[PDB]
Amino acid sequence: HHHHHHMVHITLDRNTANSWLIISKDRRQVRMGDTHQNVSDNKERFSNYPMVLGAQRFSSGKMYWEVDVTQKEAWDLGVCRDSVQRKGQFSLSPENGFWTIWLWQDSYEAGTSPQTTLHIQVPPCQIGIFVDYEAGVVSFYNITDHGSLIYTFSECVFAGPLRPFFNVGFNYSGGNAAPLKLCPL
Ligand SMILES: c1cnc(N2CC[C@]3(CCOC3)C2)cn1
Repeated sequence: HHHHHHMVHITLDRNTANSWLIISKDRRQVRMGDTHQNVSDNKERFSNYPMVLGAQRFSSGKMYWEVDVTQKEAWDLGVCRDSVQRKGQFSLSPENGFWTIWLWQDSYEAGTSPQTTLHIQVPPCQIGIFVDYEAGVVSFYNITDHGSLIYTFSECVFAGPLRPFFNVGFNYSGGNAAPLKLCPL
């Protein structure tokens, strides 16, 4: 992929974070805290899952960013509609306004309904996310393996502005405390 040149500087939006998340001062890293982080509730916060949005909103063009997933056991990454549900239970699917991939229980899967098995030969430590708004495309790249393709969603129904989407996963095991980190350009 020659997508690096559409690189965008993503930062995380505190106000959208689940109340247990800790976002770094530079708004480039997020991790699960061991408790509620002493913030007020608001209608933007994801209530049920350890999720947060990027601050940036995209309605046109080509955008690319990279995320470090080193030493995590569970996560989900991609993009979503600005209008996604925040409260209660829901599945990560294009029908619900999410275009994502995840790691769960030693398997990589695309967030389709039902989910799709991914075939990755080299477990990734950094993931590249590429959005082509006009083309209706969201693609995922394995930065650890020379930028090899992981998955492409096509014919996407964005149906409004898009936001970068992050889920650090729960830490029931004690093995998933590590952060998600936005990588430098
Ligand atoms: C079915 C449905 N959803 C699944 N996941 C949602 C995202 C995780 C990774 C982070 O925590 C949860 C996996 C897995 N199987």
